[PDB]
Amino acid sequence: EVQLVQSGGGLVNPGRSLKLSCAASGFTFSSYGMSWVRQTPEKRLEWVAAISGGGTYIHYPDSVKGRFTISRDNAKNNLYLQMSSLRSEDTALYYCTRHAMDHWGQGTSVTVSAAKTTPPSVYPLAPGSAAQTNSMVTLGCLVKGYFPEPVTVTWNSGSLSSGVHTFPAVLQSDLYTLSSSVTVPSSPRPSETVTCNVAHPASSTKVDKKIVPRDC
Amino acid sequence: DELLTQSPATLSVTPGDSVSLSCRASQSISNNLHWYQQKSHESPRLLIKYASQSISGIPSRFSGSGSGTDFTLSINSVETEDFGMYFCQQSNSWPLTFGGGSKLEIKRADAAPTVSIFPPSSEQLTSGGASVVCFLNNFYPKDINVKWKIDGSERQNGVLNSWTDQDSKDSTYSMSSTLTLTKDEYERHNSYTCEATHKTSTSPIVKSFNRNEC
Repeated sequence: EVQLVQSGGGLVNPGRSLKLSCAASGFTFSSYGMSWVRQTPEKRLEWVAAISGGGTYIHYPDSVKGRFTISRDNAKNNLYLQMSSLRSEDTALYYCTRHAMDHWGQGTSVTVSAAKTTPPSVYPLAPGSAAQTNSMVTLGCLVKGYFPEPVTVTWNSGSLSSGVHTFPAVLQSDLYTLSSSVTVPSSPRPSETVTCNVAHPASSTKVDKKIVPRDC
Repeated sequence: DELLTQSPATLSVTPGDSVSLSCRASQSISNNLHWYQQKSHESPRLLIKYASQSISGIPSRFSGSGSGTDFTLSINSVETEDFGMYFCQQSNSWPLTFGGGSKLEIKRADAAPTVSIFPPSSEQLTSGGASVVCFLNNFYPKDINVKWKIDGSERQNGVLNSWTDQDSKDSTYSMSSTLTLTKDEYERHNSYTCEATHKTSTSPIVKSFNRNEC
C-alpha cells in the first residue's frame, strides 16, 4: 500500500538548482513527518531534511542549511526538495521515507558535474584466437569514454545471459570506462555471431559491436 | 551529530551460521537506535526500532539489543535471503546519523580464477589508443592479486581494476584489469603478461600474448 515515488533527479552543473518531488500513496499523508535521505556512490546514507506532518517544524543538517528547502503539499500529497547552490558532494541517490523511516521510496539520482554528456566508444575484444583452448571461449566488449551513467550492455540482444559479467564503471577523469565479458563454447568461435550491444540512455546512442571469435 | 561505528565492515558466513553486527554510538543514545536491511538494487527497510522492537512481519531469527552506546543485531541461523547490507541509525539528536554499514557475504567453496587476456582491438588502435584487458573470472575468496609485466618487467602505472559484487547465482567474484596505453607505447614492445596469484594456488595463474599469431 504505502508508495513513495521520487522524481526530478538528473545532471546539473556545480552551482545549479533542482527540484525533487515525492508522491505519497496509500496513507494519510498529513499525519506523517517525512524526510529526504541520500545514499552517496560509496553507499553511505546521509539524512538531508525532515518535515512534520503539518509542515511547521523543519530540521536540516549544517551541510545543507540555506541551500536546500524541504516543503510538502498536504492536498496533493507531495513532498518537495528544492536544492540550490549545488556542489559535487551532493551527488547521490535521494530517497524519501515516512517517520526512523519505516518506508523508503525508490530513489532519484542526482549527479552534479561539469562533464558533458558523451557517448561510448565500443570495442570488441576477440581472443588472440590461438590463446584459447576449449569449448569455452571468452569474448568481450570495452565501453570507453562516456558520460554519465548508466550504460546498458547486452550480449546478443539479451539472449546470452549465461556467462556474462558486467564490471562496474570506473571514472577516469570525467569519462567512465566499462567492460563486459561473455563465455560461449568454441561453437561459436567464428561458428556464429556474438554481438555486444550497448545503449547510452543519456545520449540516445544504441551501438551494436559484432565480435565473433574473429580477428588478426 | 554523533558517530555510529559499525563492525565488522564485511562478514562472510555460511547459511545456518549465527552472526552479531555491532553498532557503537560515540555518545549515549538511550534506546534511540534503529536497524535497516538493504539488499542489492533495493531500498533500505526497517528491521528493528528502538534497540529491540522487531517490526511486525520480521522473522524471529532477527533480534536487537543494546543501550547507551553499544547495540548488536543478531541473526540466528542466517538464511540466504539475508545476505546484504545492514545499517544503524540514531534518532537521539539532530541531525539524524547513520553507520557506514556492514556487508554480509555468503562464504562458499574456494575457487580459482579463469583468466582471459585480450590485445587491443584494431578499431581502438586506429583511434591511437591501446587497452590491454585481462578478465580474472569466477573466483573465491575475493582477495586476488594482479600484476602486469611488459617484456618481463612489472607495470603498475596505468592499471584500472574493477570488481563485481558477489555473483547472484554462484557466490564467486569477477575482476577486470585494464592496462591503458598510448598506441605508440604499445608498439614499443612485444610481450604482455597478466599474472594472478590466488589462494587456490601456490604459483601464479598466467596468460600471455606477443605481437605474434595473426
